[PDB]
Amino acid sequence: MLMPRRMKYRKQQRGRLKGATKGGDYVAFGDYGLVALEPAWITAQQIEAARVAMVRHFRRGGKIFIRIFPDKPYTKKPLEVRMGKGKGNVEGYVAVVKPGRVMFEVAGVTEEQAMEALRIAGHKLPIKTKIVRRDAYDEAQ
Amino acid sequence: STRNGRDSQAKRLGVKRYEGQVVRAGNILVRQRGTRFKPGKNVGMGRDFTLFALVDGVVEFQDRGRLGRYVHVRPL
Amino acid sequence: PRLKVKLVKSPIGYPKDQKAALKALGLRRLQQERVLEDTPAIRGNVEKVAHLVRVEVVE
Amino acid sequence: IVISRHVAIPDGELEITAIRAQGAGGQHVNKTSTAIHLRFDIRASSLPEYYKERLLAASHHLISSDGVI
Amino acid sequence: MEYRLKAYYREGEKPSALRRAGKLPGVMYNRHLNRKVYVDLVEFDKVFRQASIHHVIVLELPDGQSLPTLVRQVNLDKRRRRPEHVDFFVLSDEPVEMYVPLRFVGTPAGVRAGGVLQEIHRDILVKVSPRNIPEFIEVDVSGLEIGDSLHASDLKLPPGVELAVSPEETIAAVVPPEDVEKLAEE
Amino acid sequence: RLTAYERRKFRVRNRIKRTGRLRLSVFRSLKHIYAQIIDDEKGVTLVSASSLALKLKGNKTEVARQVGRALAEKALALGIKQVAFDRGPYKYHGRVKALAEGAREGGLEF
RNA sequence: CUGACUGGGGCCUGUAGAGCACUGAUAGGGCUAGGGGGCCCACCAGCCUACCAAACCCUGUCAAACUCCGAAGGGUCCCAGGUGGAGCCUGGGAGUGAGGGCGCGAGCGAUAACGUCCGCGUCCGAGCGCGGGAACAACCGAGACCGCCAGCUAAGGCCCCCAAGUCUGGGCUAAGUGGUAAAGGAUGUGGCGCCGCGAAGACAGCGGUCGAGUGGCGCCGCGCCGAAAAUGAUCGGGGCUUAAGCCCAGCGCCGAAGCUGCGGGUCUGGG
RNA sequence: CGCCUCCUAAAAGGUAACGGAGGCGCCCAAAGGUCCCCUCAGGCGGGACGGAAAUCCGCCGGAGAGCGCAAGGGUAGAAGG
RNA sequence: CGAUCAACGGAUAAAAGUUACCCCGGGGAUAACAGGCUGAUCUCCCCCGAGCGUCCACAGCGGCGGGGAGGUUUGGCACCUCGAUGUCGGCUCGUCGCAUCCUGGGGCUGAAGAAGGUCCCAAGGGUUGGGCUGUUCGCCCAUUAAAGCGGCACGCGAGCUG
RNA sequence: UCCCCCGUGCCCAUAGCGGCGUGGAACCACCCGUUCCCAUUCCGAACACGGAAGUGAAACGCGCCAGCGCCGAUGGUACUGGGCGGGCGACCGCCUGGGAGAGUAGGUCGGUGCGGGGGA
Ligand SMILES: [Mg+2]
Ligand SMILES: [Mg+2]
Ligand SMILES: [Mg+2]
Ligand SMILES: [Mg+2]
Ligand SMILES: [Mg+2]
Ligand SMILES: [Mg+2]
Ligand SMILES: [Mg+2]
Ligand SMILES: [Mg+2]
Ligand SMILES: [Mg+2]
Ligand SMILES: [Mg+2]
Ligand SMILES: [Mg+2]
Ligand SMILES: [Mg+2]
Ligand SMILES: [Mg+2]
Ligand SMILES: [Mg+2]
Ligand SMILES: [Mg+2]
Ligand SMILES: [Mg+2]
Ligand SMILES: [Mg+2]
Ligand SMILES: [Mg+2]
Ligand SMILES: [Mg+2]
Ligand SMILES: [Mg+2]
Ligand SMILES: [Mg+2]
Ligand SMILES: [Mg+2]
Ligand SMILES: [Mg+2]
Ligand SMILES: [Mg+2]
Ligand SMILES: [Mg+2]
Ligand SMILES: [Mg+2]
Ligand SMILES: [Mg+2]
Ligand SMILES: [Mg+2]
Ligand SMILES: [Mg+2]
Ligand SMILES: [Mg+2]
Ligand SMILES: [Mg+2]
Ligand SMILES: [Mg+2]
Ligand SMILES: [Mg+2]
Ligand SMILES: [Mg+2]
Ligand SMILES: [Mg+2]
Ligand SMILES: [Mg+2]
Ligand SMILES: [Mg+2]
Ligand SMILES: [Mg+2]
Ligand SMILES: [Mg+2]
Ligand SMILES: [Mg+2]
Ligand SMILES: [Mg+2]
Ligand SMILES: [Mg+2]
Ligand SMILES: [Mg+2]
Ligand SMILES: [Mg+2]
Ligand SMILES: [Mg+2]
Ligand SMILES: [Mg+2]
Ligand SMILES: [Mg+2]
Ligand SMILES: [Mg+2]
Ligand SMILES: [Mg+2]
Ligand SMILES: [Mg+2]
Ligand SMILES: [Mg+2]
Ligand SMILES: [Mg+2]
Ligand SMILES: [Mg+2]
Ligand SMILES: [Mg+2]
Ligand SMILES: [Mg+2]
Ligand SMILES: [Mg+2]
Ligand SMILES: [Mg+2]
Ligand SMILES: [Mg+2]
Ligand SMILES: [Mg+2]
Ligand SMILES: [Mg+2]
Ligand SMILES: [Mg+2]
Ligand SMILES: [Mg+2]
Ligand SMILES: [Mg+2]
Ligand SMILES: [Mg+2]
Ligand SMILES: [Mg+2]
Ligand SMILES: [Mg+2]
Ligand SMILES: [Mg+2]
Ligand SMILES: [Mg+2]
Ligand SMILES: [Mg+2]
Ligand SMILES: [Mg+2]
Ligand SMILES: [Mg+2]
Ligand SMILES: [Mg+2]
Ligand SMILES: [Mg+2]
Ligand SMILES: [Mg+2]
Ligand SMILES: [Mg+2]
Ligand SMILES: [Mg+2]
Ligand SMILES: [Mg+2]
Ligand SMILES: [Mg+2]
Ligand SMILES: [Mg+2]
Ligand SMILES: [Mg+2]
Ligand SMILES: [Mg+2]
Ligand SMILES: [Mg+2]
Ligand SMILES: [Mg+2]
Ligand SMILES: [Mg+2]
Ligand SMILES: [Mg+2]
Ligand SMILES: [Mg+2]
Ligand SMILES: [Mg+2]
Ligand SMILES: [Mg+2]
Ligand SMILES: [Mg+2]
Ligand SMILES: [Mg+2]
Ligand SMILES: [Mg+2]
Ligand SMILES: [Mg+2]
Ligand SMILES: [Mg+2]
Ligand SMILES: [Mg+2]
Ligand SMILES: [Mg+2]
Ligand SMILES: [Mg+2]
Ligand SMILES: [Mg+2]
Ligand SMILES: [Mg+2]
Ligand SMILES: [Mg+2]
Ligand SMILES: [Mg+2]
Ligand SMILES: [Mg+2]
Ligand SMILES: [Mg+2]
Ligand SMILES: [Mg+2]
Ligand SMILES: [Mg+2]
Ligand SMILES: [Mg+2]
Ligand SMILES: [Mg+2]
Ligand SMILES: [Mg+2]
Ligand SMILES: [Mg+2]
Ligand SMILES: [Mg+2]
Ligand SMILES: [Mg+2]
Ligand SMILES: [Mg+2]
Ligand SMILES: [Mg+2]
Ligand SMILES: [Mg+2]
Ligand SMILES: [Mg+2]
Ligand SMILES: [Mg+2]
Ligand SMILES: [Mg+2]
Ligand SMILES: [Mg+2]
Ligand SMILES: [Mg+2]
Ligand SMILES: [Mg+2]
Ligand SMILES: [Mg+2]
Ligand SMILES: [Mg+2]
Ligand SMILES: [Mg+2]
Ligand SMILES: [Mg+2]
Ligand SMILES: [Mg+2]
Ligand SMILES: [Mg+2]
Ligand SMILES: [Mg+2]
Ligand SMILES: [Mg+2]
Ligand SMILES: [Mg+2]
Ligand SMILES: [Mg+2]
Ligand SMILES: [Mg+2]
Ligand SMILES: [Mg+2]
Ligand SMILES: [Mg+2]
Ligand SMILES: [Mg+2]
Ligand SMILES: [Mg+2]
Ligand SMILES: [Mg+2]
Ligand SMILES: [Mg+2]
Ligand SMILES: [Mg+2]
Ligand SMILES: [Mg+2]
Ligand SMILES: [Mg+2]
Ligand SMILES: [Mg+2]
Ligand SMILES: [Mg+2]
Ligand SMILES: [Mg+2]
Ligand SMILES: [Mg+2]
Ligand SMILES: [Mg+2]
Ligand SMILES: [Mg+2]
Ligand SMILES: [Mg+2]
Ligand SMILES: [Mg+2]
Ligand SMILES: [Mg+2]
Ligand SMILES: [Mg+2]
Ligand SMILES: [Mg+2]
Ligand SMILES: [Mg+2]
Ligand SMILES: [Mg+2]
Ligand SMILES: [Mg+2]
Ligand SMILES: [Mg+2]
Ligand SMILES: [Mg+2]
Ligand SMILES: [Mg+2]
Ligand SMILES: [Mg+2]
Ligand SMILES: [Mg+2]
Ligand SMILES: [Mg+2]
Ligand SMILES: [Mg+2]
Ligand SMILES: [Mg+2]
Ligand SMILES: [Mg+2]
Ligand SMILES: [Mg+2]
Ligand SMILES: [Mg+2]
Ligand SMILES: [Mg+2]
Ligand SMILES: [Mg+2]
Ligand SMILES: [Mg+2]
Ligand SMILES: [Mg+2]
Ligand SMILES: [Mg+2]
Ligand SMILES: [Mg+2]
Ligand SMILES: [Mg+2]
Ligand SMILES: [Mg+2]
Ligand SMILES: [Mg+2]
Ligand SMILES: [Mg+2]
Ligand SMILES: [Mg+2]
Ligand SMILES: [Mg+2]
Ligand SMILES: [Mg+2]
Ligand SMILES: [Mg+2]
Repeated sequence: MLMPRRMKYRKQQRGRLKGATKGGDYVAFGDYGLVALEPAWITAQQIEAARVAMVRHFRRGGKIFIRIFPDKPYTKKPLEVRMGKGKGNVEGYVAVVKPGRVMFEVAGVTEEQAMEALRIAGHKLPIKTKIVRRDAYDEAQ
Repeated sequence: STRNGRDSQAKRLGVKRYEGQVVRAGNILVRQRGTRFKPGKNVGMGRDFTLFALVDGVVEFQDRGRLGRYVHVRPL
Repeated sequence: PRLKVKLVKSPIGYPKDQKAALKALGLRRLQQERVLEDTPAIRGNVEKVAHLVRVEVVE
Repeated sequence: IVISRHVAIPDGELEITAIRAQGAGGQHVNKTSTAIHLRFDIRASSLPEYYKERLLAASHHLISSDGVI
Repeated sequence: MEYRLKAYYREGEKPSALRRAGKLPGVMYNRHLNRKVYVDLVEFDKVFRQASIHHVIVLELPDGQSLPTLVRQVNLDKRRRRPEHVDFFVLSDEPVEMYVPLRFVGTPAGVRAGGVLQEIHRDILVKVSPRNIPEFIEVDVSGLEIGDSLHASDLKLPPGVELAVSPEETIAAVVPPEDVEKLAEE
Repeated sequence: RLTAYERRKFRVRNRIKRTGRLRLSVFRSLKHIYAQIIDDEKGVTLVSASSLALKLKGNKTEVARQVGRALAEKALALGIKQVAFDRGPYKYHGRVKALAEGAREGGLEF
């Protein structure tokens, strides 16, 4: 419910998550944001569960920006098969998120509403998160 | 259940004598696919693009920028 | 000058090249002290094994 | 989960015991299999109640007395 | 206001060290000048949050010398989200490219319809002389409606203060709201 | 972008400098026709001759065989020997060819 | 004298990182082909769209099989140092061609396995010989020719079991935390920051009287819950609370088959 | 199950798995040697049939075309016509 | 010049099956049992609070998602055991866990009473007799305070059955 | 030695693109012709030959402008050879040596070798 509509390649290898985020570290759209404290794969079905929850908190709202998108294919061998005989099948897609990246922002809504919407949204994510405001530093990047 | 699994014998390409090295007429100095180095002074290219010393001397590499890189053998 | 290089910590479990350095220096036993010309080459090997050595300047 | 044709059935009120394998095949059938499924769907939970009632009074194997499916 | 900040020349000092002490290290420079400095962190900060890259900061150096400056870039640390290091640009008399804030005056009829105002620039790039640094530049967003937009071609301006950017650039928009009835569909 | 002229130029001069003789290079203008022996390893022109310079004459072509014979005479004296005929971007023809044949008579080797 | 290893010097290279100029991916906005829909209208075009949306632009991003860019390192050649159970050359004799753990870089797997498969490295293998780690092939220390009722160290230790400090100064912790775990939750407790409302006397109590401070956030430390498994318990044990715990900073000691002292043996080179 | 290309492969070379992706078992008497000439895709405007695209004209256009075939490397200062 | 000698360094010019009638040499270098490592799968428990519950998020519930525990399921691995670690189920005999079926004590209740629901504390004791099937399991009869779930080599064949 | 122009190289966009602006004495082009040499899958467009009315329109040479393009520090960071600590992990740090990329300041409308014709 977020995936590339086309890929050059169908499955791809796993890689590591060293370091903090290539960038994506400063706010840049809305007023408030959710930043990642820990590295993780974030599954589209999570990213969407997180989105949806806020939109529902707004009930008819401001804007919800989504700044990470799941372009990495997630593979799994079916159950009970042994080792080998190829690489499994793509069961999902994830977004790779190293620490300090801003995953979601909101605008168009009161400070008390972002503090919530971003908080509840946080819980659907599988990692630690900070809520943030626009700074001057985000404005100067 | 794999359509994959092939790959081909590896080709050992690249420069075989570096700048400053002493060669002998006939030495292969570069193994390449197409022209990553043009032959410069005293260096010929063979039907596969391999470059080789035409005379005994010393290799020198030259980077002509837009014109590409060249391998020369400065005779001794 | 000269360097006086004493081997204070065992190379066992360290890489072969650092073992080799220790040899180019000529230090074969723990605690052994060697008195060594201070050239750049000698200093290089003295620095390579620096975590196994105690150095001080001399003559 | 559990993917019945129109509504629901929800998200885990169903009971699947893995019991041992009857008949052919050795110690593995005697032992690691298992690999066999009894299930319990106790007829009053979830469901449209039109399925529940058309399900409850029907005479069928696979559908118990108190049944329970 | 005219914002003033102390500051001090550093040489060998490791920024790790400074940073540890509460001192955000930085450089200052322009065509005639380049010097390694630091400011105090918590002090620098006092200023910057009100100041930013919009208003002139005046560095007071120990030699007594006091130079007027604009902040060029703050290099952030991605992990902490804390300023790592600051570029101080010494203004002189010339004109200079820079970023001037926007007041978006008035309540769009795009909002009040239930919409939301996306400020796509909180500020604008501008060539201008340091005598001319406008405290801001206002925009009427009132006549803006859901779907509508504002391009900086239609930005007001003082004298002068020539724009530096394609007037085809887009400074504001009014987008429709997040909505729950949207959910079932999607 | 390059012009057919600029390429044909390169295309011939390239092949020429590949064989590494002395370069006899020939410019031919609407009025005049000029020639130089060049060593492009040292980046230097050795021996020079022209119509405009030898102030003559002339029938455009017949002028050439002269400025050809001209160059050899001088050239040969300074020790060349042999050399490679750069035809520039010009069909080997006369005036261009009529040089050449000019140089060749005077003893230039090619 | 060439060797590993090192110094300087030249060339080779496309990884880490980063980037988006190429290939693709890609959120939002702009601009704008083409669809879709509403309005007219069949006189054949014209308008509006909070619909779908190509190209392009701006902001913001992603990539093993993308790279405008790119290290640290690595490889090679020269000159130098390097006399080493180095090196090259010709021969004789082998054994091995089931490896294993740990580290780091990846693939596969489920960012599982005392999992598999490669790369660099190490140890075990063959160092189940010695000290530490309660015990324990490969973690820490160290390469055991022999003898000594001698000395100094290593890791680890110095309350007793058990050699050496119930050693000195500062701080935290009240859980026996230490002495096995996560999201999460909390007036546990301590240290630096930020503002608010306060004699314009809310700050709690039942715009009045009380007479002093209160209330909401930040960065950090240590603790609490969250915490259920099957013969009898337990941090190795006893036992420990301004510590025998944790953080910081010293001094001394103890501690191997390491190193020293003394004696001896054999190989080797040299007198 | 042999051969080729790319990745994995840790910036020399080499490097494994029933790891990720594709090709070959032909062909060309011109698709060969040499001499000589010439330069692409694409975009916008123009033009009987003539259209998104036949052929023609202009302007813009470094190479995104082409190079029998897979990929890669090379390449118009030609290896392309 | 004659090779899909393509199993492509190509055993012969010339070649397919079955063995539960089977045998020998070997291997725990390698499967089936059991254990071990793992915990995807399974069982349990929590986070969040959309949303049900006339009204009311939280009596009872818990969309989309998130964190864990256990080591009972099926698996993954192939580490001791192939110069033997007898395999299901019954019987007999137990013993342990607590994630409690009953009995004891409690909080909340959408708890009038009586009965229930849900959670907490608690393992001392208890936890029936039959019909069907080799069964474990399950279905059913009649009861019951209740007819608990697991561990012990899915406890127990030098204790029996078979 | 200096200015100009014509030939050739070297650097390899700081040299490009796009605006203006200048030069014809000389040189170069365009230009006049198509008999002759030589040519067009047709075309004297190009190649080519014989010229010398004209013109610097085109092209070329030399200048100015920073709109694009190209270049680009200092500082800081990322990453890291080597040496060390932390965590059950994914991963997190320290020391020493090396150290980017992007971004900022800024830079740029070329520099130069040899030879020729002219000029001072
Ligand atoms: Mg996952
Ligand atoms: Mg998934
Ligand atoms: Mg969370
Ligand atoms: Mg900005
Ligand atoms: Mg950016
Ligand atoms: Mg195939
Ligand atoms: Mg392979
Ligand atoms: Mg290969
Ligand atoms: Mg290979
Ligand atoms: Mg060679
Ligand atoms: Mg050849
Ligand atoms: Mg050089
Ligand atoms: Mg060690
Ligand atoms: Mg080490
Ligand atoms: Mg080395
Ligand atoms: Mg040395
Ligand atoms: Mg559910
Ligand atoms: Mg049967
Ligand atoms: Mg049978
Ligand atoms: Mg059978
Ligand atoms: Mg701060
Ligand atoms: Mg829209
Ligand atoms: Mg030597
Ligand atoms: Mg050597
Ligand atoms: Mg060296
Ligand atoms: Mg490159
Ligand atoms: Mg990377
Ligand atoms: Mg791109
Ligand atoms: Mg950009
Ligand atoms: Mg593309
Ligand atoms: Mg778009
Ligand atoms: Mg790659
Ligand atoms: Mg890699
Ligand atoms: Mg890459
Ligand atoms: Mg660069
Ligand atoms: Mg380098
Ligand atoms: Mg060699
Ligand atoms: Mg080197
Ligand atoms: Mg030597
Ligand atoms: Mg031999
Ligand atoms: Mg031998
Ligand atoms: Mg023998
Ligand atoms: Mg043998
Ligand atoms: Mg191996
Ligand atoms: Mg080995
Ligand atoms: Mg190993
Ligand atoms: Mg480590
Ligand atoms: Mg893993
Ligand atoms: Mg492992
Ligand atoms: Mg293993
Ligand atoms: Mg062995
Ligand atoms: Mg040992
Ligand atoms: Mg050894
Ligand atoms: Mg033992
Ligand atoms: Mg021990
Ligand atoms: Mg030991
Ligand atoms: Mg072990
Ligand atoms: Mg020994
Ligand atoms: Mg002592
Ligand atoms: Mg110690
Ligand atoms: Mg102590
Ligand atoms: Mg004692
Ligand atoms: Mg004391
Ligand atoms: Mg104390
Ligand atoms: Mg407790
Ligand atoms: Mg305890
Ligand atoms: Mg405890
Ligand atoms: Mg916690
Ligand atoms: Mg928390
Ligand atoms: Mg406190
Ligand atoms: Mg606290
Ligand atoms: Mg304070
Ligand atoms: Mg008060
Ligand atoms: Mg606890
Ligand atoms: Mg309990
Ligand atoms: Mg201490
Ligand atoms: Mg000894
Ligand atoms: Mg002795
Ligand atoms: Mg010996
Ligand atoms: Mg002798
Ligand atoms: Mg390689
Ligand atoms: Mg490598
Ligand atoms: Mg061909
Ligand atoms: Mg075209
Ligand atoms: Mg057209
Ligand atoms: Mg028309
Ligand atoms: Mg038409
Ligand atoms: Mg057409
Ligand atoms: Mg055309
Ligand atoms: Mg191409
Ligand atoms: Mg490539
Ligand atoms: Mg051709
Ligand atoms: Mg044959
Ligand atoms: Mg065959
Ligand atoms: Mg095949
Ligand atoms: Mg074979
Ligand atoms: Mg065969
Ligand atoms: Mg074979
Ligand atoms: Mg072979
Ligand atoms: Mg045969
Ligand atoms: Mg048979
Ligand atoms: Mg048999
Ligand atoms: Mg039979
Ligand atoms: Mg059989
Ligand atoms: Mg028989
Ligand atoms: Mg028989
Ligand atoms: Mg047998
Ligand atoms: Mg085997
Ligand atoms: Mg068993
Ligand atoms: Mg098993
Ligand atoms: Mg066993
Ligand atoms: Mg577990
Ligand atoms: Mg829990
Ligand atoms: Mg209620
Ligand atoms: Mg309701
Ligand atoms: Mg759930
Ligand atoms: Mg989980
Ligand atoms: Mg789970
Ligand atoms: Mg678990
Ligand atoms: Mg078990
Ligand atoms: Mg198992
Ligand atoms: Mg085994
Ligand atoms: Mg194995
Ligand atoms: Mg066995
Ligand atoms: Mg036995
Ligand atoms: Mg036995
Ligand atoms: Mg038996
Ligand atoms: Mg029975
Ligand atoms: Mg309990
Ligand atoms: Mg429960
Ligand atoms: Mg009770
Ligand atoms: Mg009572
Ligand atoms: Mg109750
Ligand atoms: Mg009520
Ligand atoms: Mg009652
Ligand atoms: Mg009990
Ligand atoms: Mg009991
Ligand atoms: Mg009981
Ligand atoms: Mg019963
Ligand atoms: Mg019974
Ligand atoms: Mg009967
Ligand atoms: Mg029966
Ligand atoms: Mg059954
Ligand atoms: Mg029962
Ligand atoms: Mg039992
Ligand atoms: Mg079992
Ligand atoms: Mg049993
Ligand atoms: Mg049982
Ligand atoms: Mg039995
Ligand atoms: Mg027995
Ligand atoms: Mg019988
Ligand atoms: Mg030159
Ligand atoms: Mg460039
Ligand atoms: Mg030039
Ligand atoms: Mg003019
Ligand atoms: Mg004139
Ligand atoms: Mg005139
Ligand atoms: Mg022309
Ligand atoms: Mg002009
Ligand atoms: Mg010209
Ligand atoms: Mg510019
Ligand atoms: Mg730059
Ligand atoms: Mg630096
Ligand atoms: Mg490092
Ligand atoms: Mg590091
Ligand atoms: Mg290294
Ligand atoms: Mg390292
Ligand atoms: Mg650990
Ligand atoms: Mg680090
Ligand atoms: Mg460093
Ligand atoms: Mg440094
Ligand atoms: Mg730097
Ligand atoms: Mg840079
Ligand atoms: Mg600039
Ligand atoms: Mg300029
Ligand atoms: Mg320029
Ligand atoms: Mg020039
Ligand atoms: Mg003159």
